[PDB]
Amino acid sequence: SWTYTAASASITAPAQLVGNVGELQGAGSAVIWNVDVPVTGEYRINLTWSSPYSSKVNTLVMDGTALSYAFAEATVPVTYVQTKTLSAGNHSFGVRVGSSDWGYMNVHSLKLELLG
Repeated sequence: SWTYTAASASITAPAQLVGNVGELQGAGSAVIWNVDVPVTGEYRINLTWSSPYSSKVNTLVMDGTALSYAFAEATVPVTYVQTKTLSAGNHSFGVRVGSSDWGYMNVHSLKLELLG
């Protein structure tokens, strides 16, 4: 498990990197993380965010996949666990918000744990 600092990612407006925390604000934002998969194994996607509201409609960008999900009422460093089999080579990670999946939260860091 590693904490992929959002500052090393691409803070696309309305996204804004503040204090090493990429916080998106409404559709159009995209906190894209650029990293290279270490080995060939199942890495479960854990997204750390804090948006004290109720439920938003965002699209999480991981391993080049557009996994749509509603940001469950969160506030405390909550790690959205999503099991995705990662392969060796190169993979794209991040968080995108758009008309199809709008949001308004803070993107602390893209955590990647070694599931299997």
